[PDB]
Amino acid sequence: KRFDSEKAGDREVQRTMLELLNQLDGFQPNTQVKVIAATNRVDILDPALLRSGRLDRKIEFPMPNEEARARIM
Amino acid sequence: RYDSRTTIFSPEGRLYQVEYAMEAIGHAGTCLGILANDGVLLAAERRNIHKLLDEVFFSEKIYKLNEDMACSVAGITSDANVLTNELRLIAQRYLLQYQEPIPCEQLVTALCDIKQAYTQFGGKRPFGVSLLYIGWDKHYGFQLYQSDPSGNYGGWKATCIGNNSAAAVSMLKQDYKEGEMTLKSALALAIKVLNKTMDVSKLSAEKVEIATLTRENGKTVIRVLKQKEVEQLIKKHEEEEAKAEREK
Amino acid sequence: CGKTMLAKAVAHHTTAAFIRVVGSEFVQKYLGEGPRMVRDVFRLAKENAPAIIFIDEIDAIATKRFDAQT
Amino acid sequence: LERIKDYLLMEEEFIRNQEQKQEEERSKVDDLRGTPMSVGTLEEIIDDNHAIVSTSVGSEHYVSILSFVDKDLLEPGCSVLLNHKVHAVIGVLMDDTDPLVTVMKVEKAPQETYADIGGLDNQIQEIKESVELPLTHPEYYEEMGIKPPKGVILYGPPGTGKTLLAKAVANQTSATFLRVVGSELIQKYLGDGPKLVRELFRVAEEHAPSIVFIDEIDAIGTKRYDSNSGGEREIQRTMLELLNQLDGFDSRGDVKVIMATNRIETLDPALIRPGRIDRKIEFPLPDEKTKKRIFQIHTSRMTLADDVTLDDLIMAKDDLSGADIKAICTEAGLMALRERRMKVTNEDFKKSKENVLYKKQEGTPEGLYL
Amino acid sequence: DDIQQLLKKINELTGIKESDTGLLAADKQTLQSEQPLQVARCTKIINADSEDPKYIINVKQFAKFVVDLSDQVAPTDIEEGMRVGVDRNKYQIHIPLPPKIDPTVTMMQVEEKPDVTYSDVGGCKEQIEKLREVVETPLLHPERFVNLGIEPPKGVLLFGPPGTGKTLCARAVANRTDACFIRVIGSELVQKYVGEGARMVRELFEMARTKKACLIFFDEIDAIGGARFDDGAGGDNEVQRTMLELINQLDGFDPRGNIKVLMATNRPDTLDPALMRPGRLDRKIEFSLPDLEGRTHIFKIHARSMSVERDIRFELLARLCPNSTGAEIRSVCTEAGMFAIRARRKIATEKDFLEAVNKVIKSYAKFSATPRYMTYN
Amino acid sequence: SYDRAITVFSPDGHLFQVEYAQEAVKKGSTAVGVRGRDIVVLGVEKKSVAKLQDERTVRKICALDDNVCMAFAGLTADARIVINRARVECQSHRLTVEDPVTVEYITRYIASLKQRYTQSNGRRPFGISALIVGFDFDGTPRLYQTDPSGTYHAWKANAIGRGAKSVREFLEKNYTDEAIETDDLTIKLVIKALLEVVQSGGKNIELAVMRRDQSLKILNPEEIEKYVAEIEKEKEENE
Amino acid sequence: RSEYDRGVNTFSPEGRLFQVEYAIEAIKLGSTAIGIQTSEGVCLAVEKRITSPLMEPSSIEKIVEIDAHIGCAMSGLIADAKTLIDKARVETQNHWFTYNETMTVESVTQAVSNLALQFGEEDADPGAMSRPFGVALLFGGVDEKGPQLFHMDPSGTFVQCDARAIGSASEGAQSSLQEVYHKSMTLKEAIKSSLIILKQVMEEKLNATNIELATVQPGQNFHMFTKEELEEVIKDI
Ligand SMILES: Nc1ncnc2c1ncn2[C@@H]1O[C@H](COP(=O)(O)OP(=O)(O)OP(=O)(O)O)[C@@H](O)[C@H]1O
Ligand SMILES: Nc1ncnc2c1ncn2[C@@H]1O[C@H](COP(=O)(O)OP(=O)(O)OP(=O)(O)O)[C@@H](O)[C@H]1O
Repeated sequence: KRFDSEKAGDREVQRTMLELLNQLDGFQPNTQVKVIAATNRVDILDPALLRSGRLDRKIEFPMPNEEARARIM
Repeated sequence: RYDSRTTIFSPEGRLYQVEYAMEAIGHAGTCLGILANDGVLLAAERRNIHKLLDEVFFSEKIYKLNEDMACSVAGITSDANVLTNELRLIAQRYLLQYQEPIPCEQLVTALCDIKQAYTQFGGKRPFGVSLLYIGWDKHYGFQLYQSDPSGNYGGWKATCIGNNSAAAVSMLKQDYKEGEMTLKSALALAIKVLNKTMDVSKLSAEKVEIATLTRENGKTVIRVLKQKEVEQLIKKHEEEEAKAEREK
Repeated sequence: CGKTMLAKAVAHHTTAAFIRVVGSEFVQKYLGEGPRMVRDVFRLAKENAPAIIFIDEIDAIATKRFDAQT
Repeated sequence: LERIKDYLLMEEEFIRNQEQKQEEERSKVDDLRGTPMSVGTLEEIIDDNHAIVSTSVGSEHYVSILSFVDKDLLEPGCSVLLNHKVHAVIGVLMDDTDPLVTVMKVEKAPQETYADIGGLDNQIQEIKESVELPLTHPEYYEEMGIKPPKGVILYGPPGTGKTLLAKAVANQTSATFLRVVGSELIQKYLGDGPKLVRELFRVAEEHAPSIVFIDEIDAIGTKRYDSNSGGEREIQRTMLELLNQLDGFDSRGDVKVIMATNRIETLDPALIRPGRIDRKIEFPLPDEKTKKRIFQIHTSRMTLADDVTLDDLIMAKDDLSGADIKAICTEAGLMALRERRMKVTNEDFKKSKENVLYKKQEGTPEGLYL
Repeated sequence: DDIQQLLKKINELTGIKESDTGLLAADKQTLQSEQPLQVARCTKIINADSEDPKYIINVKQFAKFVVDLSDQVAPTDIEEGMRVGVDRNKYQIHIPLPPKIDPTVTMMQVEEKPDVTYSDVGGCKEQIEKLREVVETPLLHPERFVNLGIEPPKGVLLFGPPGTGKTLCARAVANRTDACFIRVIGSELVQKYVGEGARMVRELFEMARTKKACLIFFDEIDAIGGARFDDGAGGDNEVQRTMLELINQLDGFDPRGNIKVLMATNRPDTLDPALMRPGRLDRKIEFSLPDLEGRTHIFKIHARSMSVERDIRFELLARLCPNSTGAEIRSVCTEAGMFAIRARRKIATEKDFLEAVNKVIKSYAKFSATPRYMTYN
Repeated sequence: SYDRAITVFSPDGHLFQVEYAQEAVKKGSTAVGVRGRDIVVLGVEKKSVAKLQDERTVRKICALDDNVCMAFAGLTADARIVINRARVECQSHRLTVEDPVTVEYITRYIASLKQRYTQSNGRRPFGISALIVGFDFDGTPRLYQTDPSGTYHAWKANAIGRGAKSVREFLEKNYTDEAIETDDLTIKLVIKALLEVVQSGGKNIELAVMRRDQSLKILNPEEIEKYVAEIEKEKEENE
Repeated sequence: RSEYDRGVNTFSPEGRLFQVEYAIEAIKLGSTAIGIQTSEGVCLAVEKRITSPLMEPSSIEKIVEIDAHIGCAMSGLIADAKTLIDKARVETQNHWFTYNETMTVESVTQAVSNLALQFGEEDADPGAMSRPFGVALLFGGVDEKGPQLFHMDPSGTFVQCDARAIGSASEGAQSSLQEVYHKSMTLKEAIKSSLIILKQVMEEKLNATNIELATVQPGQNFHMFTKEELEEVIKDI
């Protein structure tokens, strides 16, 4: 989540996040390049990264079901 | 932490809920009594005086409990009404069973055991009422008593419970004389103690309620002094202060 | 009931440096930020005429760098 | 008027402290060294004598070393000294610890031995066996097979003079004493503060036998509670570094730790464990016999009337701390000076106790109830 | 006052003494040649070009410099992605520079071996056995695991009450590891610059990768940002990045490969969920308060050095210790010797320990250990 | 586990709320008891006169029946309830069995009442540790004490309340077969033990004596003073 | 633990019952009691652990008589043991009253266990025994079957034991018992064995005041208060 720390802050990390947003927003209309991203927690992610089309695809991974667990083992 | 249930005991063996209730009695009208040789007296502060309130009810903090006993109540108003009824009931119940007026210490012990029970049982909060008992019994003569929300009771030649109790107790300890109280002198001690404890200036008659219990012709004659009787005592205290002027 | 319309009016009719300085505005994250506001007023009052402060928007504190120990 | 001799002794001592080159070899080194020399880290060592040196500007050029006294002391992480312009290693690496660490070292202890303290004799015995005794007679511990206890915690109510025991240890200790408050690790920068804890310990090891006092340890380590709001104290990281130094891999060599807390329950269990605090010392509020010795010690260097009854003050009032006793003695002297009497009457002591104990109000209705 | 004068006279005598007291070829020819010798500041090459190479180098904070090779150099010797030294005045790569050692990461490696045998640790045979097949047997004899086609856990978390013995076991593994042991300084990983510590964690893995089969001991994992609240204030943002960098390098997109990670925490609950998740740390070896057989063994090992009567019963002493950590049992043995020293008896007796058992446990404000309640008998 | 809840246990195995009740007993005024060949005696302390307060109402030593008397240490009101219930049982035992209550029975009854409060929530364990001293039928003198935990024990001599431990240590050295030799010597042993923890007040003692053939009598203040003076003379003779 | 120990009503995610385990812990606070069952009879030995010289030794009852043929030893809360001991005493007499015969040791152990089981039935005497009892009882008696020793536990679980130990030092005592116990042991041999084990596992020296011994054998009755023979047996050993 963009830090609201006043004055001194981890400004560089926010700049990196903005750079990814700059490429995602109004750019790469060609579908030749696609990006897959993963997070243990989606809560930390800013609403901006998802935006409307910047990262529209969502692939929720559910905890394994009983049938799935037998197969996974 | 160790609050809420009267049942929980703190790591220092302290029942905080009972202690809180005993501290709570402080926010109440001052009630004081003097043993007085040849008499006994109860004096109270009539707080919450307003022009609209009628004050039609005879008394307000002073309730008789028997032909030969009386009490003054300081505490939660509702709890007081519950306790006064039970004290009146215990007094008649003893008379029905033994056909003799209840000895004063016993009426106090019985209410105190009821108050004590509330502290030992989880469901109820400890009573928030503390009261002073004035009466005459053949076994031990004129007596004065104090009850606590904890359920503990004591007999005091003089004591005070509501508002600035410590100030009255300090004034009473110095002024009181053992065996020389002589009722009329005890009434003066009360007016002087009341003036100090009450922040009220001039101790007007409406603010003070005085009840005196005496044994006349073999019959206890509990009487609540009328406003005119209270007024003369106040004027005498004011005149005594005028005599004190210059000399002091 | 008209207290703040009067408060703003005093600022309009004042010849003093009436920086209304509602409690929270240009104020930064701080603990006990009452000094920063008053110190500015003393200097400005000295520069021109005694300055006047109106206390409103009193959310100057409750900042991110804030919280009692427990 | 013997004060003049004492004042002269102090001035003479300061003068003594104030009063505390080779014909060709030194002059050549003086020419070789620059007028300004900048000290920087050594990153890499090369046999050619041109060794990479890291600097604040990060110029890591290999630089030749020509040290007349010795050039074999070069090591990784050593702070080498370089010429301002040429940047060549001038000579033997500078060897000074960080400034914040230097302040802690104490060379002079104002208090004397355990004599000033009275009635904490059991507490004195424990501190001595852990601190003074192992150094004085190392053979006893080896014969028993015991390794001497290295850590002590002094926990007591306010004014029981836990610090006085520490001042007494400073008076009679072979070991260098580093006096650091627990609240002296507030470094704002992320990092640095845990590193400062490492710095204090490395200096203690350098000085060989050393005693570390950490008064008010409650601030540095308490509870080890979770981040919660997310402020993240970073104090927990600092405490963890102290926990690592006391018993976290490696060894503590010969360093002894004395720590003092008004409240011991708040302190986190890991810090207060055998291996970090082998011996625990408790200072209780003084009783009667302990009070008698303290009252005598405080009044020993003042005029005392025969009328004054020291026993009466001690027995009549119970709860006064050792510090409270000293305050009564200072207040009593002031009470007498008001009447212009240098000598102190019994009446003055009685008035003094009342004035000192006016802020201590305790208890509620717990009288009739029990 | 005369005695004070004697000291003042002594000081005056010292003052008189101080005032009265007042009344290699390297420094030769080599210096004359050395002062002219030029410097070559270190820089890192990123690229090379055809014809004139025009290698472009970032100094380390200065700029991308298009520097031609120096006249007295071999073009093949200069390489892309190689540290080099460029003279400022001649603006050319006079000499190439060897790759940076990064010594602080090298320092964390134990190098020395702690002299503690597994025998000294006592009362935790099961905890030792679990560590043996994630630390010693997979490395010493990988063939057995391969025969069942079973991979080693490659990760271990030691958690327990403080003083249980988690670190003591770890030093014992270091004694017989026969592979690089890398103790990690938790404070070192936190750094003033943003993500400077995260760079170090990459270096930690890189050093681990270069050595063949190594165990990394992250003691006090809580210090290494072992939590991920990651609140909006982001006070721990720099450390949180350092923690995530450790997690990814530990596992995901090619993991440790030959690295076994041992992590020890007094509070396991605080550790962040991603680190707790297995694969990063498959085994969860929790150390536990020792049982009566363990309590006797810890007493026997600690007391073997101390001189004592041969008839002492450790079983009784261990029974008297209802729930004692190994450190507290060691504290009883040392305290028992201290009581004998106080009475000046060279050989201690069973009674001395019983006094210590009261002192170490009951005398401490456990409250349960000291009984004033008749309640139960 | 949890301290707050009479019935929750602890991982160590302790009902802490019951132990917290024992604290109220310690804060109570010291009371001592001795078993004499014919004069079981109990001593009390802290008369703590309050100036304008009558002391007939304060009754730390309360008789339960003719052959048995009791001294309570702890919350005053809780003690009043236990004493009255014990008094009713003593009379009931006579109605159910026409024989006077043996001292053990009344201590077992007091223990059972105390245990019943401990067993369930909604009730507070009683904060008293009464000492019961009496002579049973057949003329055997006996002393028993009851803890707030509901346990009961028989003691040759014991102390309860503030500074009980100090009095017991004094009795451990002082209590001897000789000391119980004479009725006065037994009264003296209680006075000497009580004096140690009673401060220098001396007047703040109310020792009561059971003749074991007659009735409980509270000793006169003057009579108590005479014994105190006799003890001082004996101490001077030893010097 | 980690919560779910608030009541016997709650069940652990593991399925364990906390509070019942906590009551099992309370027995450890108790002094060790050792019981050995032999063909000649059952021997019970206990550590009196007298707190003070002044307190009367008889008032601490560690070995009690349930009936002439049955004796019991208790380690754990004193008050809890009393409620269970009274039930066993009423039950043995009630079984005599209804069936004119001596109750078997196993049946008394079963009857006592039935009250112990009601930690929270929610039907029986509501407002009573809301928590598990904290006392482990060793019942040693000679019945029609022969000498029998039975151990009950706070959870209502009872078992016949040739030799058993309860209380603090029970674990140490059991290990010693497995080595010492044999089927042919005489009661006299068992009595010496029990005190020898008790001496090793008790910090105080095994003087006659420290140890209380009890023996029930078919020919005699309870005879479970050896008196002054406590001195005789100890001196011979
Ligand atoms: N004296 C007035 N003459 C004309 N309009 C007025 C007057 N007083 C108030 N009003 C009107 O009422 C509105 C409310 O005033 P205002 O918001 O200042 O009230 P307030 O009680 O001071 O509340 P707050 O402190 O929240 O601002 C004004 O903006 C204006 O429209
Ligand atoms: N099982 C044991 N065998 C031998 N010594 C032990 C044992 N358990 C603890 N100790 C003693 O305790 C100390 C070892 O503590 P260790 O280094 O294991 O750290 P720890 O206190 O368990 O770690 P942490 O502080 O992170 O909880 C040494 O004094 C050691 O002798």
